[PDB]
Amino acid sequence: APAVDTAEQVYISSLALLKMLKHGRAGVPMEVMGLMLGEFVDDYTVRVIDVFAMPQSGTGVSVEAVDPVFQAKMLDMLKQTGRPEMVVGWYHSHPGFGCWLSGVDINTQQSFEALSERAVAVVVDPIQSVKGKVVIDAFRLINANMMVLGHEPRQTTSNLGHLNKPSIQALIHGLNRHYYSITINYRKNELEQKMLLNLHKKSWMEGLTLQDYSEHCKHNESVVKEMLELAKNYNKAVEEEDKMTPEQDPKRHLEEHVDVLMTSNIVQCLAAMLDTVVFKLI
Amino acid sequence: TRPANHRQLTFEEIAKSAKITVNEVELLVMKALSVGLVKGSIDEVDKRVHMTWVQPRVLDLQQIKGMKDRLEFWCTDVKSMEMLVEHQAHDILT
Amino acid sequence: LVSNVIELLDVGKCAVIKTSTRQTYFLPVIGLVDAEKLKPGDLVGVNKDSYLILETLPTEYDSRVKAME
Amino acid sequence: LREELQLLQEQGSYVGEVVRAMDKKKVLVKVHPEGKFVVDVDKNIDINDVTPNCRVAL
Amino acid sequence: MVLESTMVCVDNSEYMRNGDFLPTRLQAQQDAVNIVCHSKTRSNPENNVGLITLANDCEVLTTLTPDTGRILSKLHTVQPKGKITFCTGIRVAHLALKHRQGKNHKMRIIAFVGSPVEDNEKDLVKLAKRLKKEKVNVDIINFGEEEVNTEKLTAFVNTLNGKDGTGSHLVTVPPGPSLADALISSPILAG
Amino acid sequence: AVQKVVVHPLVLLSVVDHFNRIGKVGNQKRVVGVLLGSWQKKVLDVSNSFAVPFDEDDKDDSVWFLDHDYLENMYGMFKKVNARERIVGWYHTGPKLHKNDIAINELMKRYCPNSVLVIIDVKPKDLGLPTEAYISVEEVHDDGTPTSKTFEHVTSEIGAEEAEEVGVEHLLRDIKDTTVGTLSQRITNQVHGLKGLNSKLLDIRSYLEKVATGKLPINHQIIYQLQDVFNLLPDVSLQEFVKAFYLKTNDQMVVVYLASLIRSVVALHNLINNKIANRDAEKKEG
Amino acid sequence: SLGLGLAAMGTARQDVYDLLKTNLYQDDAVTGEAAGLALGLVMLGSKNAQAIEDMVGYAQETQHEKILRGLAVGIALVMYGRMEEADALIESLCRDKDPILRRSGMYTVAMAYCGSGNNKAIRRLLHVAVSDVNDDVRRAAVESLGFILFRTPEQCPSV
Amino acid sequence: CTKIINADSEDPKYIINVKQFAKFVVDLSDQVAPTDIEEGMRVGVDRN
Amino acid sequence: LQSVGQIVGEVLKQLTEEKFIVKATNGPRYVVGCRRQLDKSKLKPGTRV
Amino acid sequence: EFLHAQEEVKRIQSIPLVIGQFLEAVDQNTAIVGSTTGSNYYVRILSTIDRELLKPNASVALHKHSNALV
Ligand SMILES: [Zn+2]
Repeated sequence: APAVDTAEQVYISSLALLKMLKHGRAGVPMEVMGLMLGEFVDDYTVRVIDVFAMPQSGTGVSVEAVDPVFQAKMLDMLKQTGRPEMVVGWYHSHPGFGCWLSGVDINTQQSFEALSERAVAVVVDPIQSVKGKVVIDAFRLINANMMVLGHEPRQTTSNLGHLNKPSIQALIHGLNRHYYSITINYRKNELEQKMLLNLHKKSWMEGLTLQDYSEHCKHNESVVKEMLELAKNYNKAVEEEDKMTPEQDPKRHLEEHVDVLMTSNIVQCLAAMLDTVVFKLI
Repeated sequence: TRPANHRQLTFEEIAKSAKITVNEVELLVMKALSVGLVKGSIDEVDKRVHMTWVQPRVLDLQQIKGMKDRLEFWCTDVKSMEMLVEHQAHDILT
Repeated sequence: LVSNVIELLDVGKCAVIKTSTRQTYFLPVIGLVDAEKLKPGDLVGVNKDSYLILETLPTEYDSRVKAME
Repeated sequence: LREELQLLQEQGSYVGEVVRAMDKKKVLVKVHPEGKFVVDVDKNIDINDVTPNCRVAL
Repeated sequence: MVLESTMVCVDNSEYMRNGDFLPTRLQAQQDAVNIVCHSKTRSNPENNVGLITLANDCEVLTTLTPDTGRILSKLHTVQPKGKITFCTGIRVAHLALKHRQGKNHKMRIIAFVGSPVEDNEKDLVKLAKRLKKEKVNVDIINFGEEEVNTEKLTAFVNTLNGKDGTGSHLVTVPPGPSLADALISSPILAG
Repeated sequence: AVQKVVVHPLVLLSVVDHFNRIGKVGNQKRVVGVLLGSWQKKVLDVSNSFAVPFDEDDKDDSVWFLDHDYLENMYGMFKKVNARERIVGWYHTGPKLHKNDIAINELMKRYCPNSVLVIIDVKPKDLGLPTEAYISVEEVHDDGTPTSKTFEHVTSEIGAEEAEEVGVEHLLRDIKDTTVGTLSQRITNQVHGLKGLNSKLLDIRSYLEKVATGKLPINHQIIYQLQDVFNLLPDVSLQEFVKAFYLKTNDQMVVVYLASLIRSVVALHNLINNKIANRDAEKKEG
Repeated sequence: SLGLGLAAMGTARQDVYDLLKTNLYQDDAVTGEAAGLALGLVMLGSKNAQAIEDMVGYAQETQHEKILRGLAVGIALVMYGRMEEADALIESLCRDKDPILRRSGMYTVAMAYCGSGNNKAIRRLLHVAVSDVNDDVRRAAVESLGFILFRTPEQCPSV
Repeated sequence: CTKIINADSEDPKYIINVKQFAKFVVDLSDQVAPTDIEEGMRVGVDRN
Repeated sequence: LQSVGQIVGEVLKQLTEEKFIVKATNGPRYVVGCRRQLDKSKLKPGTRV
Repeated sequence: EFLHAQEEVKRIQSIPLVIGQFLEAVDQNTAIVGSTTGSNYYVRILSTIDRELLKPNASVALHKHSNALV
């Protein structure tokens, strides 16, 4: 009997992640859900090419919350657009609950896996995904028969599935007992990276725009006053050092103050001088 | 005519050119500022006028070529200083 | 979820409510009900998740007014 | 810095007063205000050191 | 019978301003597309119908859709304040026919021209060739102006029906009685 | 109308996905869709978009297809998903505007009166051109010129809200970023600014070449804005600006003496401590 | 395929190469690892332009990651012990966008310069190991130092 | 359970008090009939 | 329907230009920020928010 | 990478944070905080915090989702 490998990965597309995050935040504090489009490239790869949201329903996030008519028209009409991808799986946002499946979630996932054996049930936490960490996990299931007979839910052939550790929260809510966490990998090609880099690419202008000279002088005065006080603290600490065998330092704070003054002042001088040269009447 | 090399124009220039008395250069400058064509200022002490004006004109294709050459000069100055800073900072640019 | 409407504030009316989960809540828009009678104390059924007034329900009792039949 | 960052993402542990170590594996502990639970003790902590009315972290 | 996506080319030009049919040539086109789309939809329930304007631009107000009520309502308030252009209209019809939803649907459009087309025979014949390469089978019906079935139109027919090809019938409508029976006797039996 | 148009780093990815999914076989090189978003009589932000089936033919650039009931249906579906975004404008790749842009804008002005073209540049991402957003205006060409439409440029920004910008960061987190500005990164920024200035210079020079020889018509407002900009250049002469030596040397006070001498003293202090520490380590060892 | 490659290791026979290329072109993940490894083994140290071109092209064309790993190790083994002859491929795989191909480049650096102690190869490996953005490529680059420096093991812990 | 909200089979909701937790207006399950529910009695209610 | 309701509380202190100590009614206290377009000069201590 | 890690540590000090009372210190890096939400937690002290100002019943701000003494 074939068993899904522990090296199986869910290649979440970049825009798939973006849409999931935006829709999850929009639904806060309610729970949202949507369908995940892509293709099962092989037994060790699930490529979530795209995702489309689903209308918020009074049921919540269940298998009655998937509108068959809405699902249909969206599927045929996206196929017309140029996205003829089979529905890979579904997603729903647990706002602040962490990533796991509640009993209704496993019920809906069973409904989904009735359609196809390979079908994931990724979830995302829209509020715990603060700047930096993104709290998203992908679980498929554990069939009861495989577990009760004692066989491990997934065969192992590599360390890929053991690189990351399952969390206590998910573990208590049935992880590794009713469903397994599938490692999530983000397909991000160079083009999308370069385009995303424009979000904080400032301009060709601020590289030549001088900071306000009055504000520059006030910042410099404040920093040199702080350097005063830090230097007095340094002198007192060093005077103590002599009456001290090996047994906040004014020195470090002084050092990063020096570094900030360095960068700000040198940049201002150099920028002003380039502005003198290139921005010339001639 | 004078490409800001010597902006300060003595009242003799405006008097002979505009065929006016030096008593009236100030008046016509004030009128031109009031209507909204020029935004300069007058120095009566040294008999000079400072001009920083924002009124353009049609530009006489030969003048298009001349301004093209001026643009070329300033752009090659920009390029030269860009190579200079790049070469001097190649250690830091990485 | 039933909530005791503490008071109505003008902004065009916004209400602060004390839901039965000992929690106060400000509502920029007064749910899906009219907003004229809305006595400051009128018990309403506020939404369990989004906390807006879906409907008004008749007042329960006022201590002695039920202590007196 | 990275290890501190990792350890800062883990949830804080509730404190609780152990009523009594029921068994060499279970401990009756009261945690304010969720109530009284009978927790188990992990690999590191040895049961015999858990004395009644001492503060523990769950 | 056959699955198709109809792309009707309605003219609201100013050369449409003709009294060849009794009330109004434009209204003649309106009730003519009404009756022909009624016949086509009733012939095959799953067929698709659409609308194109040819006046001073190709407005595509209704594209290849099965519902007839909304295209019907688009016929009203058509505001005939333009100038006809047959070539770009048929080009837009062809590209819409390429962008149909169901692949099994055999391409089909209904074209009603009641204005003298101002063009050159060479572009017309090359366009007939281009539509022939894509196996797009049109029907064309001459309304309006007295130059009914002009040599341009006959060339279009005999080239699109290359050696009795697709079946762009040269059905002739008199500059007088463009009657509904005169507009249903030929097409509902054949094309 | 709108003094700024904000494009979230989601519609950008939507356009890239549409362009890829088409250009798998769709060598049209330009694809047109509808972009939604919260609509303000102030700065406009684009929060979402979808792709409509668009066809264009290279013949005369006047025969094209845009399934508008598809537009309405997808907008209804988005309303069901999120009624907050309303149809705002549209997008297409192929940075060179075609002839059907204005006609498509007129087509789409019915669903929203203030429709704005938002072009997305996909392949060319060299220096400073992530997008360009345009809006049609109702003026013939100028005070005394014949009729045209002349899409108007609007300043565009790439801005994200919370829970979308975090997805961008997680998609990022290569050797890139480093939001704090180190001296190295700031000098690199200055170099990039010089490069961008030079590129814009070459662009304007190229247009002036095209006009001077008569290949391109003289456009009067263009020439006027030229004369203004070369009038606006400053003068490093006029020795009152040159008295910026004052502030240059004032800066040299805080950079040259204070922080540099403090750094030198700190480094020496770190040195001597090691020299004692090494000496003490040696003594502990004869 | 694993058995064929390992038995015919380095023989550079053409019939086995063609059969295994057919199996690789059958485009399946489970057999793709074996196909790529077997191409690496059969044409081991051969420097053949045909095999390397076909394998790199397939690695740039396919979608299955297992095939990617197999082709990576295969590209590594095809250029075994070729020393500076492999610099073109090494650069071409270092500049590849796919991290798996960068790992293949690191493995090729290891195999081509196995035991040479080439300072340029060590420099490239260390730069990649401290600079690359993919963890697997860093790991491969830093492990390749073992193959590079095995002939001088006493200098090896120092680095 | 508290006041029947004057149900009349079109307002089957009742305000119910789950001890120190909040109070909720809730509709019946299909397995129970309104004749079996009146004010003031203890009733078992689901979580969902 | 698109609205979500809001907590209420009293501002306790102005830690800095942006960070405010705010105590929710019959609940915990937090340090919170303020909306971008708001009259910070109006947010005195004790102001119900 | 050090600059990036410092940025992450600084960002973990963002808002909103729940107020709590620093009950007692346990280790050099962990402490027991009584959160104003009415519960007591055994949480982790941020390294950058000056230990000397960490006095009993000193009001401390805790991370919203981890209660770490931020
Ligand atoms: Zn769930």
